[PDB]
Amino acid sequence: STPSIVIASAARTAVGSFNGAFANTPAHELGATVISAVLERAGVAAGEVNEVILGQVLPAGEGQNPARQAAMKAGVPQEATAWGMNQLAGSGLRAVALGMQQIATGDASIIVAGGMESMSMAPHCAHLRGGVKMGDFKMIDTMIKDGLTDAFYGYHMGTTAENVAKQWQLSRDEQDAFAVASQNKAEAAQKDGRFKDEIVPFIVKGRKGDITVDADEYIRHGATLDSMAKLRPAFDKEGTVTAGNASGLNDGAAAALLMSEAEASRRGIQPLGRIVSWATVGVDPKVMGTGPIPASRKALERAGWKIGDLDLVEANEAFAAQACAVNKDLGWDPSIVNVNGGAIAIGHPIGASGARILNTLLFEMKRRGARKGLATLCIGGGMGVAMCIESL
Amino acid sequence: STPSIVIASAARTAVGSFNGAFANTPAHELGATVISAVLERAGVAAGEVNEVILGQVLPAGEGQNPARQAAMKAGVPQEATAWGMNQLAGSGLRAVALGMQQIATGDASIIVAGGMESMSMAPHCAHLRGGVKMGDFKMIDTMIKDGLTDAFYGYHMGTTAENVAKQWQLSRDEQDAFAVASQNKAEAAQKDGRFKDEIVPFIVKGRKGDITVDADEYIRHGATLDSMAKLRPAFDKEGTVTAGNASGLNDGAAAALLMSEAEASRRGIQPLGRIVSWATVGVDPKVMGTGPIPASRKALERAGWKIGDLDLVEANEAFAAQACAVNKDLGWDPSIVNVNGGAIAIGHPIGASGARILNTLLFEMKRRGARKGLATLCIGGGMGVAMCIESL
Amino acid sequence: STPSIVIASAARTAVGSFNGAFANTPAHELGATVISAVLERAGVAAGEVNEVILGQVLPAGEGQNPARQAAMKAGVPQEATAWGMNQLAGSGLRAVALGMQQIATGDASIIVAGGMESMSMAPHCAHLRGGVKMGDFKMIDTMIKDGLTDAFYGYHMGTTAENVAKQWQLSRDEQDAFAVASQNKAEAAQKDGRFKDEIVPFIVKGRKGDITVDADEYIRHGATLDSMAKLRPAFDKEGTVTAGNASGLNDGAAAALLMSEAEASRRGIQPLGRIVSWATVGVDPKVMGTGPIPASRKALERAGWKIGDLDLVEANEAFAAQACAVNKDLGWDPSIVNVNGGAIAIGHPIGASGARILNTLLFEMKRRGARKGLATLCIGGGMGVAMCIESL
Amino acid sequence: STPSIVIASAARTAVGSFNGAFANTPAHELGATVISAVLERAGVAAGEVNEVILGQVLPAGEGQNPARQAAMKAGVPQEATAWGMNQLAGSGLRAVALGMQQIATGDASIIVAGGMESMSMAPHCAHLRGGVKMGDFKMIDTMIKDGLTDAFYGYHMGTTAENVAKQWQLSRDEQDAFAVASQNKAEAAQKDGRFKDEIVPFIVKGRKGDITVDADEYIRHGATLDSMAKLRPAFDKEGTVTAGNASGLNDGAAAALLMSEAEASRRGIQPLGRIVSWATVGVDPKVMGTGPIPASRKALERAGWKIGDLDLVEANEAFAAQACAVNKDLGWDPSIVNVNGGAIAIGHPIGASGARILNTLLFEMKRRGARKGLATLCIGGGMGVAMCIESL
Repeated sequence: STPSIVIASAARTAVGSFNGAFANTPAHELGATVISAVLERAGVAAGEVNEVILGQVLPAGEGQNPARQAAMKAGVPQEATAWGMNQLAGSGLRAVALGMQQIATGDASIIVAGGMESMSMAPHCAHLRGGVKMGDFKMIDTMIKDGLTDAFYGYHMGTTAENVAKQWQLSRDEQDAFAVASQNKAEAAQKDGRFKDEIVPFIVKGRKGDITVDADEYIRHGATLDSMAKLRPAFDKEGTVTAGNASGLNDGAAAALLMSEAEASRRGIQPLGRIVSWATVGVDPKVMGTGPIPASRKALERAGWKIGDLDLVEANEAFAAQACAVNKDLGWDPSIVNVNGGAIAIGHPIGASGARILNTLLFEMKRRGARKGLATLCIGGGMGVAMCIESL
Repeated sequence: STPSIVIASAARTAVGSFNGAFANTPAHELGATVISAVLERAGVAAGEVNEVILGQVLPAGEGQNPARQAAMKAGVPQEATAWGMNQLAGSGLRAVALGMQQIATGDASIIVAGGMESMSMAPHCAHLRGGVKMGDFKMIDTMIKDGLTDAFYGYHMGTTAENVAKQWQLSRDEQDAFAVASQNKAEAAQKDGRFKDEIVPFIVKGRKGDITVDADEYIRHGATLDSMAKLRPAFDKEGTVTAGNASGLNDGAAAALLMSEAEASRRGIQPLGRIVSWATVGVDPKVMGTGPIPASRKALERAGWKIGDLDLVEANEAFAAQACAVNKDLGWDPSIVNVNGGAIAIGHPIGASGARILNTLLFEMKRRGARKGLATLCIGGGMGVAMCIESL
Repeated sequence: STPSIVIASAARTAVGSFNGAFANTPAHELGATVISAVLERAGVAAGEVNEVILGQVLPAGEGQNPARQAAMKAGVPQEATAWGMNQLAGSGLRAVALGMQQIATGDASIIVAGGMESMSMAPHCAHLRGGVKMGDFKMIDTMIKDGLTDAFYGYHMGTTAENVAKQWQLSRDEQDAFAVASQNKAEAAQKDGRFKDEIVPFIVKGRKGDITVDADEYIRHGATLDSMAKLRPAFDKEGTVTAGNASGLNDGAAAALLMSEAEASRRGIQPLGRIVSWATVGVDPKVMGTGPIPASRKALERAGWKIGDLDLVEANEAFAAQACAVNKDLGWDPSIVNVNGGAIAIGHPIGASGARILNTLLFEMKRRGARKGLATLCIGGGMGVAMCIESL
Repeated sequence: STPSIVIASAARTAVGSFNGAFANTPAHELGATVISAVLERAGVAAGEVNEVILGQVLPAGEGQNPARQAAMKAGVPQEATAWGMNQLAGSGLRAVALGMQQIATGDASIIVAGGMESMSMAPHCAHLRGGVKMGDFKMIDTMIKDGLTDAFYGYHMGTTAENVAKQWQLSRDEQDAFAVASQNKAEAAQKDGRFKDEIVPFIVKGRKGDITVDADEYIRHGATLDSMAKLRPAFDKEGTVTAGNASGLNDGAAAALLMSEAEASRRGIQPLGRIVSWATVGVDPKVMGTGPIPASRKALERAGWKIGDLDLVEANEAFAAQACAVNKDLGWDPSIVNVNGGAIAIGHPIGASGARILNTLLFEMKRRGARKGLATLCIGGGMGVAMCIESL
C-alpha cells in the first residue's frame, strides 16, 4: 500500500527569447496561465487545489512570494497555500517531487507544481545601506550573479562546461554537431505540431494590441553547421564552448497537476503518468554538468529499472559539452534522448526548465505510447536531479 | 507503520539588529555556523548529512543558491544536496516540515533544516534591460518590496496588522502593554541565561578585530510603557500600530538536525523532540496575521490534541495586534505562550524566524520538562504554519 | 573707434532624433566636428584659435569641461583655453555674444563659439553619499530635471507654453496650423538643398560600419493638419499643446568662427556677417515663452533698427504656442520668419539651438542676399536672448 | 577713455567639509546668501542688478540653471538674467572677468559674479536610455568623473600633481612643509578674526535646530609635521602627494558685486578694488598645476606691472606640488602669498574657489593697506586664470 502519485495533467508556456516575447512579463503571469491550464486539462477546479509549489531562481523585485501571486491570479482560493523554491536548474523538476511528497505524507490531496522564470525581468542591484561616501560602485546583474555564476570558484556555468569538455575530451566539432542536431530536431517537432499539446498559449497584454504567443521563439530555423563553426569561444579564449553550443537566456513557466492514483481513478482522469521514483545527488561544482549521471543512476536504482528499460529520456541541454558527457557515461541509446530537441534550441528558463522537460517527456510518452521515461537536469553548484515516470 | 521523525539537535545565532552586529554578514555565513552547531550538538559529522534545506526570503546579490553556500562552508560534502525555499515568515519552520518529509518518504536519512536571513544585506534594485528612454525611475528596496509589502493590496504588512487591530477591537493600550511584556520577558530570559543553550556564538570577522556575538541585540532593556505610548503610529495616521508594538528588521539563522526516531536511538542521541504534526493554511491577505489560527487548529487536529493539552507555545509576534488576536481566538493560557519573550523584543529575521522560535520552544520544553509544544507563525500573503512537538 | 566683430564662418552638425542617429555620440564629438568645420571653412588653422566657448545644458557624466574635450579633439592646441556655459536654450547664441566680448575687450583675436547637446547621452542620477538605510529612492533623469523642468513652479516647460497659449488666446487649430507650416517649410528647404551649406557631415564610428549623417532626421515628411489634430494634449489633459505642436528632444552642435572685421579682410575671408547687437532680458518663468519679445526689441533698439528694417528672422519654435505669440506681438511679416522651417521640425538640442538657428539665418541671408537679420529664442526660468546681424 | 570696472563689494560663505556642515545644502542656496550679502554690503538694491554670473562645475540634479535659482531666492527680480559657466577651478574667478566685460561693453551696469559649489550634493549617475541588456555596470561618481578626473589621460588631478613633483624635483618633506605652514597661517588667521569681514554666516535650516555656520570647518587646529608625515601616498603607491598636502572636497559660495568706477562714485560706495587686467592661458594637461604661471605673467603684462610690484597674492593651493612650483617659477616673495593660509587648509570648493580666493585677497588688501594684488588658480585639463587688482 505504498503511496502512488500520478501526474494528471501538465502544461507549459512557449519559451521566450531573452528580452523577446515576454521581455516585460513577470514570471508569475506566466505561472498563472500554466496553473489555469493544468486545472482545465484535468477537469479540476481551482477550488480543489491545496497547494502551489513553483521553482524560481530570480524573483528579485517581483514582490512577496511570486508563487502565491501566480496562484491567486489563477483563482486558487486564499485558503490554499503557495511557496517558491530554489535548487537552480533543478527547481522546476524538484518542485514536482516536493509536491508528490505532500500527497504521499497525507498533507495534501491536490498539488500544482513546476517552475517559472523571467530572466528578462531580472533586475540589477547593489547593497547601498551603509552608503558610498565617495567613488564608483557596481550595479550587479542578478541574472548573472544569482543564476549563472558559481559561488565557490567565481566563474560562469560555461567554464564548468569547459572543464567537462576537457575531462571527457569533447571536441568543438562534436559539440557543434550536437547543437545543430538539437536545433534541427526542435525545428522538425515545431513544424510537425509536436509542441502544440504541451504548450498553452500566453496572451501578452499591450496598449496597442494583445499578442498571443504559442510558439517557442528561440528555436533557429535552418541552423547550419557553418554558422556554429564560425562562433568565437564564449568563456575561454582557447575554448570550445560558444553561444551556439550553449543554451540561452529565456523566459517561461511550466507545471503539472498531481494527485494520488486512486484520486485520479475516482475522477475518471487518464493521467499522463505515475511518478515511480526521483533522486537528487551532488557532484563537484567544477563539473556540475555531470550531475545527471549519479542522479539518473540513483533514480533508476530506486525504481528498480535498468538503463536499457527506458523508452524515452529528456536530459536537459545546458551546454553541448555536458549533454554529451552525460550520454557517454550513461550509454543510453541517443535516439531515445531529446527526440524533439533540447534546451540548446528551445532555451533554458532556469527555474522552469525542469518542469519544461517533464512536459516534453510526458506529452511525447503519450503520443508514442512509451511505457518508461526519465527526466534529468544538471544544477549549478554541483548537483543533479532525476525522475522516473511510467505510463498507466 | 507510520514514520516518526525527531529533532536530534537545534541551534540559532543571536538575532542582530538592522545594520547592527551582522550589518555586513551574508546570510549564508550565519547559516554555516548554525549547520556546524547542529552537527556538533548531535554528535553527527558533516559527512553524514544528506540535504540542507534553508528558508530565505531575501537572497538577491548573494550568488547562486546560498543554501549550498552555507552547506559547503560548513563542511557538508559535495555529494549532499541543498536548496532554499520561501514561504515568507513561514519559511524557517516550513523547511523543518519539508525535511521531515524527505525522511518520511525514504529519500534521506539525515537533514539539516531551518532558515537564514540578512535583511541588512538586502540590496536595492531596478530592472534596467529595456532601458529608461526618459523619465525618473525607482531604485527599489528589495527588503520592503519582496519582504514586507503585500503583493495584492500594495500596502505594508503593518497595514494588515491595522486591519486586524480594527476587526478585533484591539486598543493602542492593549498592544502597547503586550509589547512592553514581550520586552520585559525577553530581558529577564536573557539575563537569567535562558537563551545561552539555544544560541551558538557567531564570530564577525573584521580587519581591526574579530567580534564574537552571542547576545540578542534587539532586546531593549528597561523598556517603559511611557516610551511605547509616545510613539506615533507608523502605518496609518489615525492608527494603533507603531515601531514599538511591531517587530523589527533583523538578521540571523536557525536550524534543526532531523533523523528518524529509530536512527537517534541507534546513535544514542536524546532528541529535543518528536515531530507529531504540522499544517499550513491560507487566510485573506488583508488579515494575514490571523494565519496562526487555522494553522494551529489544523496542526492540533492532525496530532489528536486539544488546545488544553499544550504545555508550551511559541506564537511569533510580527505585530502586537495579530499576536493578541491569535491568543484571543485560540484561548490558550497566555502564561504558557512566549514565556521568554517574542519577536517584538527579539527581532524578526523573516526567513529564519520560524526556525528561531522552534529553537526557543525546544530548549524551553527541555528546561521545564514540558511534554507537548506548538510553534506557529503568520505569513505575508495570507497564510499560517504550525508544528506540534512532543518530548521523548 | 568701435571694435566691430564678424562671423567669419559657421557650421552645424545636422540635428539628430532622440536616441536615433547620435544616440550614443558624446556632445564633445559633435562639438569637435563643428569646430574643425568652421576652421576649415574660414581657411584658419586650429593653432590660431585663442579660446573655444560652448553652451551646454546637460554635461553630466561626460567628464571634465567637455568644451576642452571638443577643442582638443578638433586639434586646437593645449595653449588655448576652453569653457562651457549654461543659459539653457539661450546658451548657444549667448556663447557667440560672449566670444564677441572677448574680442571687443582685447582679450582674444579669434574665438570659436556655439553650443553642443546630446540629450540622448544625459544620464540618470541620485544623491547617494549618506547612503540609503531603507526605502526606494529616485533615479532622476537629468534631461528632464536640469533641462525641461521649471525650478520655481515644478512643472515642465510645456506647462509654461500652456500659460502663454491661454494669455494670448491661441487655439489648438492655430497651434497645429503653425506646426504643419513649420514641417512643410522644412521638408521643402531639405528637398531643395538649403541645409547643405550649413550642415557639416558627422561620421558615427561603428563596429559593423561607419555611418555618415548629413540630413535632419527629425523633420517629418508630408505632415498633414489631420495627423496633427489626432494628437492628445501632452501636458494639460484638456490643454492645447501636444507632441506635434512642440519641438522634441534632440542632439546636435553648432558654432561660429568670430574675429575682428579687419582680421577677416587681412585673410581674404568674406564673412557671413557683422554682429551689430545683442540683448538678454528676463520675464516671469511661468510665461518664459514671451522672452523673445523684450530681448528682440532691446536688440533692435541697440542696433538703432526698426522691426520693419529686418529682411530675415530666426525665432526659435520651442512651442507653437509661444512662437505664435512672439510673432503676433512683434508683428514682423511671418513670410520672413523661419523661412526654412523651425524647431518643431528641425529639433531642439537645447544648448546648441541658439547657434543652430544662427547658422540657418546666416546661410539663408547669404542665399537670398538679405542685409539685416535677427535671431532670438526663449529661455526656461523666464529669459530671452537676441542678436542682430548685417551682411557685409 | 578705457572702461574702469570696480568691485564694489564681496562676500563668501565659510568653507564646509565634505558631507559636513552643508552636506545637504544645494549650491544655489549658498549662492543666494552671497548674492544677497554683496547687495547689503554695498547698499545696492537687488532690483538694480542686471545679471548674475556664477561658476559651477557640478550642477547635476540641481534643476534648471542654478545661477537663476540663486538669483531669484536672493530677491533679484525676474527682469534680470542669470547663467552658469564652467572653467573648472578657474570658474569663480573667470565669472568675475566675464561680469567685468559685460560692463566694459555696455550691455549691463551692475553684475553679481562669483562661483558656488556643492561637492557633497553631487550625485552618482549612469546613462541607461538604451538600457543595459546584460552584465554589471558602473554608477559613476559625478564629483570625481566631472570634477577631478582628466578627460584625456584618465587619471585623478592628484596624479598631475605627482607629474609636477617629478618635473620640479619636489620632495615629500618640501610638500609637508608647505601644508603645515598653510594650516598654521590659516588657523592663526581664523582665531585672529581675519576671516570675519569676508565671511557671511549661512543658516542651515534643520528641523530639530537651525544652525548658523560662520567658521571654516575644514581648517585643522595644531597641525604638526608628524601626522602630515605619517600619511601614505594618495595617488601613486611610491608617490609624494597625500590627503595632507592636497586640498580637499568642500562646499561653498562666493561672489563680488561689479559696476563701473564712476557708478560707484555716484553711489557713495568705497570700492574694495579696481580690476586692471586678467588673463587665461593653457598648458599641457598632464601638468595642469602650472596654469597659474603663464596666466599671471599674461595678466601682469596686460596690467603693465612687474612681478616685484605685487604687495599681496592669492595662489590657489589645489595641491602642494603645484603651488610650490608656481612659487618657484614666478619668484614672488612667499611671505605675501596666501598670508591667511590657503585651500590645503581652507578647502577647495571647485567652481567657487576662484571667487573664494578673490575674497580673501580683497579683504586682506584693505586690512594691511596694500595697493596691488593678484589672484590665480590652476585649472584641470591644463589652464590658468589670473586677475590683477588695485585698491583705490
